[PDB]
Amino acid sequence: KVFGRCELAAAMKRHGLDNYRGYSLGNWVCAAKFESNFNTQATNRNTDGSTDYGILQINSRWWCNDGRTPGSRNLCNIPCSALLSSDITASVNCAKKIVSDGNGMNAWVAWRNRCKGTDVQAWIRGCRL
Ligand SMILES: [Cl-]
Ligand SMILES: [Cl-]
Ligand SMILES: [Cl-]
Ligand SMILES: [Cl-]
Ligand SMILES: [Cl-]
Ligand SMILES: [Cl-]
Ligand SMILES: [Cl-]
Ligand SMILES: [Cl-]
Ligand SMILES: [Cl-]
Ligand SMILES: [Cl-]
Ligand code: NA
Repeated sequence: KVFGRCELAAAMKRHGLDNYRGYSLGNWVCAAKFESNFNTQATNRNTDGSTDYGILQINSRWWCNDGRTPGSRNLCNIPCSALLSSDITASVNCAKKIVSDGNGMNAWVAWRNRCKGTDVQAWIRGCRL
């Protein structure tokens, strides 16, 4: 599924990401934009051989099992394919674990390089939330 911007904002709010660990909703929308272009089916291979999955590009090195990432953990205890669903529940629940792991949203490279330090409220402007 390719989400609309406000559609995704509302789904993320319903799932409790607004101000989760202090990160306002616009941070999460901004991250999703630059990670996946709001597309739940997005996949991208990393240099290390791991793959990133879904709307928040969650990595198979640490977080999900894709059967082809040696020496990898599965700390969200999920198959990586579950992160491609039109239902973002698995992605959100796994993201809550990631952001709680010590480095906040710096775990998402695109957030650090494209969203951090910017006016992230712009990403939810206009949305009925
Ligand atoms: Cl929308
Ligand atoms: Cl957009
Ligand atoms: Cl914030
Ligand atoms: Cl915001
Ligand atoms: Cl497997
Ligand atoms: Cl694996
Ligand atoms: Cl393969
Ligand atoms: Cl694991
Ligand atoms: Cl959902
Ligand atoms: Cl933090
Ligand atoms: Na893994």
